[PDB]
Amino acid sequence: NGFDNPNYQPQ
Amino acid sequence: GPEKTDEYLLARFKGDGVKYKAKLIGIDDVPDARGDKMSQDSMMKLKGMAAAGRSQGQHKQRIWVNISLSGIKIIDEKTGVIEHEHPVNKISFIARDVTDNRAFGYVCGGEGQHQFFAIKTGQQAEPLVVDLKDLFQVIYNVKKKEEEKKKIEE
Ligand SMILES: [Mg+2]
Ligand code: NI
Ligand code: NI
Repeated sequence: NGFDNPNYQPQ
Repeated sequence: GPEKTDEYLLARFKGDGVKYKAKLIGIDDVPDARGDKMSQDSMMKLKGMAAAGRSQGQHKQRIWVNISLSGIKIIDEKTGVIEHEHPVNKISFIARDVTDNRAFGYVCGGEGQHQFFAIKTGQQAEPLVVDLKDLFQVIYNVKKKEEEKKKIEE
């Protein structure tokens, strides 16, 4: 019911 | 009503973007960038802590949640001071709260520094959650356009 951010950059 | 377009969303979120009245339930270190179960476990811990604090007369901080192409800003309602700021590319996950139509949260932070921000919205959380979905979608859409842009350049 949540969603990822495809723009996420961990580094 | 009229279906959304990339151009509509860019106009909506550029500059100062939009903002919503809310309260900060709390902030939790979490192990992963994403996950419904992880997010809900964190929401429940923070709500438990908030209930304990409330039984001792404490109150959740009143905030604005500001959503723009610059990411999420948590702004202190009384002073207008920006307490927290995460660019779009440091927000990893948006969580709904299946127990509470007026709560949601988001995971943000770089690697090894994932944190869950739990938010109690003044109105329904869903419009804010949808704004975050749209914000991420339009930024993604625009970037993939300018990638297909360059694969055709040669
Ligand atoms: Mg820590
Ligand atoms: Ni990680
Ligand atoms: Ni009181």
